[PDB]
Amino acid sequence: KVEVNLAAIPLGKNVVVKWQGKPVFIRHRTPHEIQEANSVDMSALKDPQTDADRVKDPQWLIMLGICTHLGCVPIGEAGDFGGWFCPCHGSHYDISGRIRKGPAPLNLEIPAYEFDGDKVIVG
Amino acid sequence: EVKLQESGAGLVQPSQSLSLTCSVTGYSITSGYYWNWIRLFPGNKLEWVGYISNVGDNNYNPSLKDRLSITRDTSKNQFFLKLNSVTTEDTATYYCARSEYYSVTGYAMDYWGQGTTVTVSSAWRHP
Amino acid sequence: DIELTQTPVSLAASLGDRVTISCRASQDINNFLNWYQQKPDGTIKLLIYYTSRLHAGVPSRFSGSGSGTDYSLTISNLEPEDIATYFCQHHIKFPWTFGAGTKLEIK
Ligand code: FES
Repeated sequence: KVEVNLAAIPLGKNVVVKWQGKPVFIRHRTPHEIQEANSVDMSALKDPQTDADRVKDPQWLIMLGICTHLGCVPIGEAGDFGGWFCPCHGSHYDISGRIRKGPAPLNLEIPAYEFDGDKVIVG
Repeated sequence: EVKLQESGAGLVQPSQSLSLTCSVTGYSITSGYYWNWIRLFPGNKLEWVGYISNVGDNNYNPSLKDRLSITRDTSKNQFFLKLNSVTTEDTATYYCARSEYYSVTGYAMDYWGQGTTVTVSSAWRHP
Repeated sequence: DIELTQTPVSLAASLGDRVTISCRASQDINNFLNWYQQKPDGTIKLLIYYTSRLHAGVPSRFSGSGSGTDYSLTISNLEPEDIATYFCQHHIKFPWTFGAGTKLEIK
């Protein structure tokens, strides 16, 4: 059960923290990214999910940084969709962490988490 | 980018039905959030009329609930407002807008239509 | 039904200085308070949601504070197109209700 201090994370920055040996991605999204995420049509997604189905507070993107293809850790702020790129076999994820191109069949998984003031508790 | 284009009769006679269409491009109605209708009275007092979800569920303001009917057409990607038995009361500029919903921050109307000004006049107008 | 009261009602200012509008509701709303900007030309935009969160495109000079039943909307400088009518709604329960409005004029 990991506790992350959200107050420590700057504006448009990515933070990676360990939880059960798996990397947890946390991005403090910018207003523009939040719009980019919630303005995508389901027809363009192989794994249809709204940004709201994936985040509780639009400011905090919290997901397991495990590529759904074969398990590599996607690289932040890379790719053709403004999100993450998996160097292993070329999977591109958007700003909501959804699969947009590549062999990966699913969006980055969202672990269970609850907020508590300036800190979130992943687990 | 999402765009909302409004169209319809900019003038109806009292006792009749006002019908406004809200065309959406760049995002499907069935894809997600909430699709609302609101009106702006000349006395500058915005009023929430109601909505239709991506599923097709309605939610109307109790003030007008018994008169209006907000339907949609997935094929053409546009939702409509139908306010029955209008009165000089219903004279306002109507707006259609999308509202997102996040379990923490709640609702928020992020995409607004151009705004269609309707007048409930007894006058004659060329259809 | 809840109702907001936007005060000051249609107050003007100079060509570049701070201004504080408010919104008090009859009942208690958590922080579910949004703010809209209605341009003179009829174009309405979202400016602030959840009492303090900025929307995409709105300049940094816009703030947003308050809680319980009292709220705010501060500005750094009206330079040069901050002239419009500002509204405010709540969404803790249906139906949503807006404020009386607040016109912003330049002397
Ligand atoms: S593991 Fe990421 S693309 Fe194969």
